[PDB]
Amino acid sequence: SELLVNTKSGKVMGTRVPVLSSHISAFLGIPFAEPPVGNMRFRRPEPKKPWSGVWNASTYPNNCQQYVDEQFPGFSGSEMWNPNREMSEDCLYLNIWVPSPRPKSTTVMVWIYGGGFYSGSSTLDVYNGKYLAYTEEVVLVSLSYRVGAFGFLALHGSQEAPGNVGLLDQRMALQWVHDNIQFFGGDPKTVTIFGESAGGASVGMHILSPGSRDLFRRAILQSGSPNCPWASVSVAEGRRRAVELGRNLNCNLNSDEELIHCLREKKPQELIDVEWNVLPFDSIFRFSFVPVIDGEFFPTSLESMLNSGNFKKTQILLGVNKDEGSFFLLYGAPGFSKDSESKISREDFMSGVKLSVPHANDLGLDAVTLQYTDWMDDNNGIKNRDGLDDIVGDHNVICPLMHFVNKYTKFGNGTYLYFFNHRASNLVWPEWMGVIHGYEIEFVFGLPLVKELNYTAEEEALSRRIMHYWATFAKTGNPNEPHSQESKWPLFTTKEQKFIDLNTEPMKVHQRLRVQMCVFWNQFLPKLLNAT
Amino acid sequence: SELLVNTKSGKVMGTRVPVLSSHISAFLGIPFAEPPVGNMRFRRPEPKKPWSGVWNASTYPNNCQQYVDEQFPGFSGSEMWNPNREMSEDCLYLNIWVPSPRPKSTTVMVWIYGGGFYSGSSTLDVYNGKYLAYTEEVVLVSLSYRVGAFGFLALHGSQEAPGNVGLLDQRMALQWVHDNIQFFGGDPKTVTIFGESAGGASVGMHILSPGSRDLFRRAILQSGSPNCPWASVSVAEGRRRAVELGRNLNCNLNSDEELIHCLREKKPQELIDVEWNVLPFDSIFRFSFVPVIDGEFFPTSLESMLNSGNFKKTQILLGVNKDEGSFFLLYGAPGFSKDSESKISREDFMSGVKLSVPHANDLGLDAVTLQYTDWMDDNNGIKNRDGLDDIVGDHNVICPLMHFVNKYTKFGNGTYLYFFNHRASNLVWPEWMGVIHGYEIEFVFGLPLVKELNYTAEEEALSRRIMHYWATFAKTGNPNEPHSQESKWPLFTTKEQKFIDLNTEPMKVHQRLRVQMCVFWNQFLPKLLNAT
Ligand SMILES: COc1cc(CNC(=O)CCCCCCNc2c3c(nc4cc(Cl)ccc24)C[C@H]2C=C(C)C[C@@H]3C2)ccc1O
Ligand SMILES: COc1cc(CNC(=O)CCCCCCNc2c3c(nc4cc(Cl)ccc24)C[C@H]2C=C(C)C[C@@H]3C2)ccc1O
Repeated sequence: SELLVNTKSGKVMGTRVPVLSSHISAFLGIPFAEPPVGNMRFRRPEPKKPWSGVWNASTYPNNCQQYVDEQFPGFSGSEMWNPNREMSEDCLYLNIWVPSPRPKSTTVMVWIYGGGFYSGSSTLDVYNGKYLAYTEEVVLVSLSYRVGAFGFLALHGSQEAPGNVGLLDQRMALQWVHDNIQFFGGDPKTVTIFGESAGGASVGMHILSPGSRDLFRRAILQSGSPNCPWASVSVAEGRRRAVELGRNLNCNLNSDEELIHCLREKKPQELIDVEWNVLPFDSIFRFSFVPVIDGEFFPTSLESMLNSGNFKKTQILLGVNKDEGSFFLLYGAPGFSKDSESKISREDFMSGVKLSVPHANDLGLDAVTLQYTDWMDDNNGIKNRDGLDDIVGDHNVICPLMHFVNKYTKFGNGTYLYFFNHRASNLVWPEWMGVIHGYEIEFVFGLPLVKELNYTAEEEALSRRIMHYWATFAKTGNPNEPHSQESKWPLFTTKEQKFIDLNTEPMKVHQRLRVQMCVFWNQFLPKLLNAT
Repeated sequence: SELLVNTKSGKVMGTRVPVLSSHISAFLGIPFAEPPVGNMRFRRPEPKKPWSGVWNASTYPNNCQQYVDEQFPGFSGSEMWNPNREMSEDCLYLNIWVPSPRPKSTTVMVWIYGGGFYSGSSTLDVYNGKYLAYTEEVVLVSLSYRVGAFGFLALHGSQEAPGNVGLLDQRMALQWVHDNIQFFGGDPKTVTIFGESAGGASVGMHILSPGSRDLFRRAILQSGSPNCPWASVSVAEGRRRAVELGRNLNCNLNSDEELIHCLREKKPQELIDVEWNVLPFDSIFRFSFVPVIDGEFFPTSLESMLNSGNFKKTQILLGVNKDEGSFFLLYGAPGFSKDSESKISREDFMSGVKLSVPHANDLGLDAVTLQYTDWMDDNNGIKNRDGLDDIVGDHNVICPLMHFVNKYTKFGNGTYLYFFNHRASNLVWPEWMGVIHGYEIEFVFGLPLVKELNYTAEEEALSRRIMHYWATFAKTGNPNEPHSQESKWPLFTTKEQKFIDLNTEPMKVHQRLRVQMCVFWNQFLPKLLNAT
């Protein structure tokens, strides 16, 4: 009845789940695409053919095939991001949480997981949608999409491995929401897509792509934007990395058809095992198989589309965390450790900036170094560590996003910008990592509202504020409730460039988020590298 | 008797001058060279031929031919720098102040005036040597040398206008001191040369030049150093500017001999009137006729001599003023005024950096701008004004001197570094100009001891401390009197890089004078300009 829904593709049976003191409806693992397996590996997705009978949607689906982190086995701080279900190429499913009783036609939010386009799962604990759907009375969807070579191997000109098929996976789930969410009590005219990291970049890519714009109303971008340096490659570089993946696996490289035929014969773990080997440089915050600027999903270069206003004009809400860089330094740069303060020598600092800006020449590396070194105190291990942290986060997340913010606001219909700088009281990662890449998500999804997770009362109130900002923005295009007496999150404007902090303290309005370093990263350094 | 002195060139009769409550002997206007007139214009100096009878040395000599500032007619702040005697090409004379009674063989200090190599006189009120000679019981000499085209027209390969002849004028006065100062009670084995601005660059150039090294014992450099970007040119640029001087005056330009012959026919003021026209760029802190890197007075490039230790190894004392740049901005940059606070617009700020770094490409101008602009507050007219002030002083005086200081200290026998930042109580220049280029000289020469000049008691104390540091350094190679109870000015070392402030407060020791900006000016910007 409430749990039995007839969709355009067939019937689905959800399940009644507890949430806090109440209950909500959950429809877990609904298929939206044909399994992209066998001869369909690397191909564009195809709509799921209708089924007879009742699809049992009481259970999370498989996760897509991906690299699995084993750096800290058993450590909750890293395991919380690993697949918590069996991995399978049969992984194109979505999950829906619907308030009980079913609303008539309420706001829809569609979550797009991040993970550098090489990892991510819709089924992670931290993406459990019941708290946001319950508390804010929205219909919450989480989609999935192929990652790694399965989603983004790009042999442009081939229609068997064209590239971007993971983005087309996301679009197909959006098309499914457009076509079916009304049967779950959602309004298909009021859909907000939101995501973090590669999911935030993805959200911005759908803003850019003509083939995506009519499938959602407005957008939220968390710690990611479509113009980030790690988020796309040229057709030439995607082709180089695909050929190099074949070479690592002794594939016939004579032609696209032969290379593709060889790669379709490999077991999924065989591709994953060599995935990192195709990167052109020793680097951090760089991923092998990512969206390709192809002329079809993206009509022209991202910058030209941004300059001409060739993108969906709507309202956006977006922001960054204080220490986006620490996670990537922990995993890939010398001198960093989970169990120490990680004071960074001068030698390791220099090694770090080379890894963080792998595409720079020697003059470029000197410019970065000078911009972030205190030459009154250059042997300070704390300042060297924090300076590397700022380099990674500024270059890869904050300044690309601020470039997007400024370009979008010229043509958009409303921008709201945040800076999340709260370090959770129960964080299991050490102090030096600060406010980590990914660790705003738990507040967005209302995990502080769960008593046994041991957040403070102030953190529950912060999560509730953030959920209400997100859902109110999704409903109306404005995170603020009218006639309310709390402080108002102001519009970001071209002239005043205002943003807010998100933390447990009363709201402060600031202007020009990290403007000094982002002039360096968005204007001077690109000019220097283009001139040298 | 006391006033009658027989020198190797002939007898001189000095004069008894009052000084504070006492008297000392002055020998004013002694010739040390043949008049460099007629066919000797642009030529190396020749020793003064011996004369019969008594040279009346009771009167200041003429000043050399030079551009005369008429920007603020009658204003004491600018006219204190103008020739206070008749100008003449017959100007190669020196002045001596001798304690009374005549010492047996005491320390000698020789003053070399600055003025951009285009102006300067030994006879200015602020260079009056009687206060320092009386108070510190030294024999004080001030020399003269040809400036502008008359001293530094350079047509390399010609022996008629070889270049650097003003530096040879200085050398010949030093040779005269070496041969004759014993007859005035001075010890030719304890001669300190000191100078400000171009005089300070000159001092450093005598340290470098083999033909100068044996004519003095140690050296003091004030707000100038031999490697300053304004202090020398290549033989090719020197030749180009000499040929452009001829073109401005309708000279035959077919050979050195005809060009030189044409220029020797001109009245002195005809050369002066077109002097500034030969500069390659619109600029500030750039001067037309300066030393040439010639392979003779300087064996190789100044940077290679500094790197190899090819210079005199002795003790040096040197330093800079807090606002070296303001005088040059007042006279040559848009938005600056003697009679206003000179808040600088963004447009005028950008005009100023182009004038301040005239040799930079657009990439280099962007680099300077970013290094000195607060992009949270870029329309702040005070920050824009002070930033341009810092650019001029850092680029032209402070960071060249710090490069010299660090290179020299690797090989020398003792370095003492100061930062003069006292703004005089009776300054006639506006407050935005701060601590001006040239305005430590009056403290070095003891003017605050003259009650009529209306300095404070603390400024008299400051002048007495500085005169004692300078003379004790001249005497011993160390500004400090060991066994005394005063705060000790420490050696500058390669590792610790210590320096003191000079002002009316108790002594503060600091380290790494303006190290952050000087890394930009001495390492990064030249590498950027060399790549592009
Ligand atoms: C070849 O280069 C390297 C490759 C690797 C392989 N390992 C990795 O890239 C990182 C391990 C896989 C992802 C770890 C779990 N994912 C996390 C994620 C996030 N934040 C994390 C924060 C911390 Cl402190 C720890 C893990 C986070 C936030 C989101 C973004 C990403 C990219 C993955 C995932 C979701 C390690 C070192 C290297 O030098
Ligand atoms: C080619 O560019 C320009 C050229 C000129 C030509 N005029 C000048 O450069 C100024 C002419 C000399 C007038 C000042 C010389 N005296 C000063 C001197 C010093 N400090 C001064 C400080 C102030 Cl506030 C005022 C004068 C000072 C310190 C010493 C150093 C110099 C260069 C000359 C003299 C001694 C004017 C505007 C321009 O844009």
